[PDB]
Amino acid sequence: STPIQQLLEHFLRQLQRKDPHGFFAFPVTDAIAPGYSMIIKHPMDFGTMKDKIVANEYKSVTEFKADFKLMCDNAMTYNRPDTVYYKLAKKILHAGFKMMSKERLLALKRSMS
Ligand SMILES: COc1ccc(Br)cc1-c1nc(N)nc2[nH]cnc12
Ligand SMILES: [Br-]
Repeated sequence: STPIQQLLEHFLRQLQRKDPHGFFAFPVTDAIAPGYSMIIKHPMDFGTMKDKIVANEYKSVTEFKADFKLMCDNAMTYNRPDTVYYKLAKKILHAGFKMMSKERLLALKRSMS
């Protein structure tokens, strides 16, 4: 794997630690979540992201972070705010936005000098 793949794997591992029950580990099915495919146009989950890293499909942290954002946004769209899934998505979203912030990335870049 390349350094960018390893960095994204790092971020993904840290984010998945925030989902110990594995609700974001694989695609949400309509059996699990009635009507989901009628509401959510562009599904995403951590497993799909892992596959995209392995398939070398992300060129940048920006592209990875967009998939991560989509995953949380989907959960916060389908599910109401009082639900397990909405609250967990929000928790993960905030963790990821901090982890992959411009300031965090600048700190990493400084150390790569
Ligand atoms: C794969 O998802 C699940 C797995 C097991 C169980 Br029980 C629930 C979900 C799930 N349910 C809903 N309503 N919204 C989600 N957003 C992300 N996960 C989910
Ligand atoms: Br719930």
